[PDB]
Amino acid sequence: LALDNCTINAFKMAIAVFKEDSKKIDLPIVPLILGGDDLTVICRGDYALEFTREFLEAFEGQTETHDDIKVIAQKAFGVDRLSACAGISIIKPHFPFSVAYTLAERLIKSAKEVKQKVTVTNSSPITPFPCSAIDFHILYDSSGIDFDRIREKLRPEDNTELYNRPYVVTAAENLSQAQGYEWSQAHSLQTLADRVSYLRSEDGEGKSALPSSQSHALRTALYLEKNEADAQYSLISQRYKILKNFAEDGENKSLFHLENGKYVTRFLDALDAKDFFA
Amino acid sequence: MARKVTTRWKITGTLIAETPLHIGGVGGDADTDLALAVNGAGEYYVPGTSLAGALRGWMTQLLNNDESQIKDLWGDHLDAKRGASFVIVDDAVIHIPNNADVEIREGVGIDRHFGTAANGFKYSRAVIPKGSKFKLPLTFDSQDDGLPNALIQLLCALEAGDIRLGAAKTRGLGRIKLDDLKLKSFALDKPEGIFSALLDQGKKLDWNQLKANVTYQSPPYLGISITWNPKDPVMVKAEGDGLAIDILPLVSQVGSDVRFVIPGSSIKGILRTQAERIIRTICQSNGSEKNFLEQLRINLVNELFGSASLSQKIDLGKIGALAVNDCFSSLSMTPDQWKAVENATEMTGNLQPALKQATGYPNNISQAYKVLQPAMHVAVDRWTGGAAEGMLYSVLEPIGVTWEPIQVHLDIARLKNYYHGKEEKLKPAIALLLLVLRDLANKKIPVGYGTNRGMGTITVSQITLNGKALPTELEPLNKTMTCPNLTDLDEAFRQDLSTAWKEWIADPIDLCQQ
Amino acid sequence: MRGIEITITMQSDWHVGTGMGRGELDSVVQRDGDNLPYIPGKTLTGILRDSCEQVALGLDNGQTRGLWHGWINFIFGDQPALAQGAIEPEPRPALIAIGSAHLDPKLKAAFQGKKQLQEAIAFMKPGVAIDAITGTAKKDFLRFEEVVRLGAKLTAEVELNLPDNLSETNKKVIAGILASGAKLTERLGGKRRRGNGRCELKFSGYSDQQIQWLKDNYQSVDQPPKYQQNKLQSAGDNPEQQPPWHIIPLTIKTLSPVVLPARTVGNVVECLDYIPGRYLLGYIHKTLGEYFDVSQAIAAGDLIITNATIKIDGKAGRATPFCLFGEKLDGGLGKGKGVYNRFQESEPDGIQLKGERGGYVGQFEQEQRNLPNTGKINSELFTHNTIQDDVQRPTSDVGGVYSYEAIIAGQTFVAELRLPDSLVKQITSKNKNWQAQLKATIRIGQSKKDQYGKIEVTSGNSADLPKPTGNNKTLSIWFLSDILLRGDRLNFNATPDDLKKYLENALDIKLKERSDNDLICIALRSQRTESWQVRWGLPRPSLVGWQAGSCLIYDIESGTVNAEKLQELMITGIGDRCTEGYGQIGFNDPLLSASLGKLTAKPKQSNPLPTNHPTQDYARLIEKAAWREAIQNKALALASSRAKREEILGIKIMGKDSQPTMTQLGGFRSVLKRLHSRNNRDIVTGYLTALEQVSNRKEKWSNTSQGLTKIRNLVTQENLIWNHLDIDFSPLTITQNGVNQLKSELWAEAVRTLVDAIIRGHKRDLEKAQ
Repeated sequence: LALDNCTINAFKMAIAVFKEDSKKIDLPIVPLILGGDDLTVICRGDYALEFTREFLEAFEGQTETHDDIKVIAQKAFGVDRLSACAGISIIKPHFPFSVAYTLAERLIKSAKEVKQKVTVTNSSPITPFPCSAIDFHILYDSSGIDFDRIREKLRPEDNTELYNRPYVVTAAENLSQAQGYEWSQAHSLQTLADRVSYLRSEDGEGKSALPSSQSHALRTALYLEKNEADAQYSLISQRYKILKNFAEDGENKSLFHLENGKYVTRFLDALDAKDFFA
Repeated sequence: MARKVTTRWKITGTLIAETPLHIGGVGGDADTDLALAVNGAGEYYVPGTSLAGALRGWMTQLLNNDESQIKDLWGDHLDAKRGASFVIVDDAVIHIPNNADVEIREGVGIDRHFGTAANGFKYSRAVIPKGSKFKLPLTFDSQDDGLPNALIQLLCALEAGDIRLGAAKTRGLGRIKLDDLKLKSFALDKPEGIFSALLDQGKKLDWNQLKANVTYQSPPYLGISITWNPKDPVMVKAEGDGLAIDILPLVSQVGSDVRFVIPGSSIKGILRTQAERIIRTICQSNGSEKNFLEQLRINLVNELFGSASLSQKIDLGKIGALAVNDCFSSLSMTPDQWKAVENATEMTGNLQPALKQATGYPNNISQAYKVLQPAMHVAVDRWTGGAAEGMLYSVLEPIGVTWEPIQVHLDIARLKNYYHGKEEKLKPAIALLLLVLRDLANKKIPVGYGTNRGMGTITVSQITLNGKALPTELEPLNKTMTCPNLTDLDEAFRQDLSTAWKEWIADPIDLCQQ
Repeated sequence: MRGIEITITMQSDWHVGTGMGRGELDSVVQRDGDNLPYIPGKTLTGILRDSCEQVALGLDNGQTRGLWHGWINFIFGDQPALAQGAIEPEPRPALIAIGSAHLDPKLKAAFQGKKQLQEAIAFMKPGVAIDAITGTAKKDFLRFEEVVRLGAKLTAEVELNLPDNLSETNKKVIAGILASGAKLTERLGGKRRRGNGRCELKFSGYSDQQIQWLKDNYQSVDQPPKYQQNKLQSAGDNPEQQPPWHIIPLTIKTLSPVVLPARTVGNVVECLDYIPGRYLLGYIHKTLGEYFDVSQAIAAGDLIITNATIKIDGKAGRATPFCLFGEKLDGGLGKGKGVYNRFQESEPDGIQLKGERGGYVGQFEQEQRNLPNTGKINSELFTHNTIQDDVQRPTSDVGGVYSYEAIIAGQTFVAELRLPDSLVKQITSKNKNWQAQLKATIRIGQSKKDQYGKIEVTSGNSADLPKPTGNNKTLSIWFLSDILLRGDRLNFNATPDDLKKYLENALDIKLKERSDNDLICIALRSQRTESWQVRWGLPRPSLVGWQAGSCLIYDIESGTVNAEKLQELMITGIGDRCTEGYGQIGFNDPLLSASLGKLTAKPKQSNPLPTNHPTQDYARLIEKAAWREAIQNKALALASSRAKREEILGIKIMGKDSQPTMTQLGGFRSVLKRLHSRNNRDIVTGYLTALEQVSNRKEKWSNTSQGLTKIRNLVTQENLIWNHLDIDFSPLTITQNGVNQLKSELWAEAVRTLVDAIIRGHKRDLEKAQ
């Protein structure tokens, strides 16, 4: 019962994100499941990330407030909070919702991998640390319609992944003791929201701090060999200084960093999610 | 059914660039920052969209924004009854003429305090040379009989050459004119028509009949024609130094030939400079502390000459209602003749044949040098006298080049929008413009290069003012003036403007704010 | 009738929308399975039909209904979506089927592996709205649009299947109309009304003479002949079925996308990931009905055609057993680890598992040391619209958008045609080469006349009959295809004890369910199927059953399981409707029998165009565009290094200063813009010698690295610009001798690009030091 109450309350808090539609009769969201462990809603697509983030943040906070949770969560994990994962499918209005929800199940199943990547210190049995996570995808018409085909299309070089997912949503302080904290920070959702924010910034005549044409060249480069993509970044970042913020090597010369022996980057997501924050 | 066309009209002919043209791409075949649009084969071309919107823009002025008429020709995605455009505008490749290629204009900003090139405000616009041709690419589908009367007006406006196209429309460029207009008709509602379209290429129609059916309804505008000559030599500097001669006049292609040119941007710029100076003088405002951009943005000149698009939590940017044409020399040369001057190496030698040729006096050097006269200059070291080491340089002064009358073109209609229809509030901006012209006729405004160094001072012999569809209170503008003090304009009219001017001086509000 | 071709030449830059943008692009074009631009057949028919209807207007004197609209409905089929009321006549299919127009096959092949060329075929076009008041660019209406370079020459197959009874007169009518539509068509794709997509469209073998015959005759025509279905004709010849069963493997390759309706739901169709055996029966008729009464054999059950599943391990792939469970986090066949056959294995301690459901598993054997290989089918959701033909846009009244899942090209499948010796004797005695004749290309699926449905069919050699392992302790069952059973009142139902009764009766044994508490006996899921009687223009009754991959196991309670009876049921299939592919089943398979928890999965150029090839002129445009951008990039890379500027031109920074002064570079830069063509090296060499003669100006270039000589070399040595830039042009060229043709072409621009980049890049480093 307490979990249902937390779910409903956090929803009331999160729907505040639909700020631009707040002038008119009904907010562009429809709850379909709203209790137990589960939230399932349809909403306006470009809002969904910010809406879902605020839900997860509010949900974790809310869970700490209940004694009906505290004594169980504290013994189960050593923290006042529980946590939740989410999967977000973003689709055109005519896209069959059955297919879109099917993908959302696969996406959340990916996001739940934080259970494996982040663990209670000296836990025995090894047990997941409480940490909310997101996975999402935007189903552009050529991007396929099943998770494996989607991710496959984003692995152009066998050693390279153009995505970097799942995104950790819980704030660093609430993870700061956990084993894998440093991994959780690399995968922190904040890193992407920052970088998209940069692309939405403008220069004084009102034009975005990176032009669209340059962005297209960067996406093209990601499908090339690593050395070519690393070159292309250098060329363009020498002109548009903001890209210094986007480098991931820590050497300010690659959009990529090495990860589990693969090369991955969050940068592509900042291109494709460029519009999708409320 | 597929759209029940009664009569298809093919409407075609030659469009000619009456001024240079620029349509921006995203990267283009030019090396410049501001680079021309090109088709997928890299050819210079007019994008159908850009031309179509140009035509539709002019139609909006004619119909006074009556969208319920516009949308039944040009279509609308919103209205359930409308949808697709009935006018169709194909792409047209530009045929730059024989032996001719894309020109590059130079562009520069002049710091209004120091009178010198403002840091970073330099640019180099590529342009299609005047006289390039491209096909009028229109098709029209009529669901009812005849030809829409407003569409007839549009074709007359193209024959008048009243519609501007592409970029830089206020500042030298973009004017086009239609020739060779042929209409082909196809009675697609009936068998002879459809087979004629498939096989017999339509019924010819004469244009003259339909032109007689309508009076050309030109929108409110004021033409300003300035008749002038160089008093001291006048030139804009060519964007690169020669070998024999260091400083050369700029030339542009004009159809077959090259001619000397003063770009409209230069005439616009010097006029804007004197306009700004007068305004700030009356207000005792300052620009010494503002950056260059803040110097540009002052009252009345903002409305006349325009301001950059700059979104502010509202847009301060609006197109300049005043436009200026490129001005060309009455003299012309073949392209190779001028290349013989540019490629000359010895001022005593091969230069002299080339100048005798180029001036068209191959027999008589003295007549050549009464037209184009090379000259030497030196910097004298204050201790030694004689030339300071390396400071020897030379100019090809166009002392005798005759020039055509400058055309300044003022969009009264566009100002009326900026003043929300309060036609009385036109008076101060008109008054300022007459002051600008009064100073110009008084030789106070130099033009071109070298203005402090014995060049650029011009005589004005005649200003012709030609208002069409003016508001009646401005009718006395229709006049020709030869007094520099404009006393050929009626004293009562000048007194009226002087009253409205003094009334605005007393409270110099942002008049374009209602 | 096959081998008529449409040819298309694009004469202005052209755009076929995905109906969406991507990222920084607001519009992006549809690309085929080879990532090149192409024109979808659904667009092509739609445009061509529209022009034909213009002709019909011109001949019906503008009557929106009439004799000639009759002909268009005859040629291009009726639109039963838009006609409404009590329309009695059946909707007629089109006579004309049109593929997608692709690029020339050789040009397409040339792009293989050359990613940067595959991009250069398109380019970005801007767009903007102007505020009518302020006369400036209306912000947040700035638009960037992908368009495809003009000059592309594309072609598509057309097939006509005119009725064999059609009058010779009417053939010239149809040729007349179709020829007229090609002639009258002028544009296709996006922003037609603003000059994109202007094209010429022609049919091979139709010319003005075809239009001339219409123009001379059209008043004499009539309404088209009424449509007739192509009925079956039984004959009763079939010799009664006798063993052995021969088994002919048929390989199917998807040459185009294929749409295979799993479940229709409003304006969208979901697709299967296998080919139902029912689709092939028309092909069976069209290739074997001369040899035996196919229809009698089906009714007798003397024929079975299996489903086509994806080919794995050289053989038909098998739907993943629902007895397999993966570790919810770390395992399953998708992760190549942690897969437990819950018929044999306990759940691991603590870890919750999830049952497997999708996908296909290859071969397995009594000890493979590895999990079976996993197959997957690539699929994409294609999108289409309907234009409301008068307002000439989509509307909700005309139904707007619709979309199909499709299996993409290059996927490959296997099915078995199973025939008794009785029919094989008849076929072989009439034709020993019949298995060679099975090689054909056919159209199957939804929308099969358009871009969808082209598949190759190809016989292998005869397979061996399957040989199930008998086991007198336990019977175990794998549903290789969906199983349909009647309930005891002939209704469809799904109750597993019906199947218990069925199998034990058919095998003449008795069965008992596996009773163990931690080994699951049964893992089934229901199945329900939409289908249509194309023979009759009505849906088929909703089939209900168990979906493929359902599995269950039993202990044998009494009797003996005959190995020969097992083999028979595996060949014939059980339950209802086996002939069209249902009911396929496997007994005692080692995969259901083995325990797998310890195992893991195993570890897992191009050629030039001939110079004379017609599209070589088009390829030349792509080459130049790709080279230009590569040159601009690599020049800017080299400008980024303060050592490289010194290497190439000798410019460098020393303290506050630049050598030479910026003005000296600017002077040279102003001259270099006259270097339009290689013969202009005169001008640049002329300048430098005139510079070098003036000692004070010569020494201005002292403290450079030899700069005046370096410039002279770069301007004169044809090789040296390319030596500096050092670009492997091989991935950026496809024309024979293209490299030398383009180097000699672009040389003048390469010089201008490099020097300009160096001077600009040098200025930035001067500002840091200044």
